[PDB]
Amino acid sequence: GSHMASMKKKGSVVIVGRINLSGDTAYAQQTRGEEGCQETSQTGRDKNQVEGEVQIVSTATQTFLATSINGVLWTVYHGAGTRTIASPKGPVTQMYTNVDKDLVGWQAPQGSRSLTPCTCGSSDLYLVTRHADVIPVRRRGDSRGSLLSPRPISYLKGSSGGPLLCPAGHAVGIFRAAVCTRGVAKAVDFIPVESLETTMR
Ligand SMILES: CC(C)(C)[C@@H]1NC(=O)O[C@@H]2CCC[C@H]2OC/C=C/C(F)(F)c2nc3ccccc3nc2O[C@@H]2C[C@@H](C(=O)N[C@]3(C(=O)NS(=O)(=O)C4(C)CC4)C[C@H]3C(F)F)N(C2)C1=O
Ligand SMILES: [Cl-]
Ligand SMILES: [Zn+2]
Repeated sequence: GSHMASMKKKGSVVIVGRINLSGDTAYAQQTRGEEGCQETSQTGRDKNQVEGEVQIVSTATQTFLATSINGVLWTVYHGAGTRTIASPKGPVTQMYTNVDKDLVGWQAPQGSRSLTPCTCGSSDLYLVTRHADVIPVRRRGDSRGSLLSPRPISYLKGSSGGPLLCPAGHAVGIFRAAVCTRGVAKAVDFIPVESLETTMR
């Protein structure tokens, strides 16, 4: 048995900032503080203006990234679970949910700009972190990319759901996991944009 009247309800994912890539410089902006975030998570009502392609998102327990591609705001399942995302009209239910791919997706919020899938097949990739780092990545497989310079896994923590981009800024994939050997990250694993387009069809 269970006491249903006391049964808690998980809050919504909340947009708390963005990675600005419109100008010549990449920098992160915070659009909502902790206090406002928690109330927005429980209300599901977020009246703030949304801009850009790469959002910073947070639950009450985790913070990560979400990327807009082909009208869908994508993130990772292990960060968002099955949660709604806050919006001006209230909590918005997931349009896509695939745990096998560690992928979820919502309707892209009004005011967001979607990235266009990459069609160049370039090996030179670039990972956008939550700190607005643009890290070069050499593509090694369908869902793998090698870090030109190995880093502590710390620097990539909280960047799942962020994008791997082509040289033209086209979306190549969604950062999902890291190839870690005892604390260091040598490569990254990502959801290919073609796997996104497969899920959408
Ligand atoms: C050792 C390690 C590096 C921690 C781990 N490596 C690893 O497993 O590599 C193997 C070998 C090559 C690919 C991968 O195959 C297994 C697939 C794992 C997965 F990703 F598909 C995943 N599916 C889930 C589905 C349902 C429920 C939970 C799931 N949990 C998963 O993975 C978990 C989480 C994921 C993670 O940390 N992602 C990142 C991140 O920043 N998250 S986050 O924003 O801070 C946060 C937790 C708030 C949301 C980008 C990496 C950053 F830190 F660099 N993990 C563990 C790892 O990366
Ligand atoms: Cl996949
Ligand atoms: Zn490209």
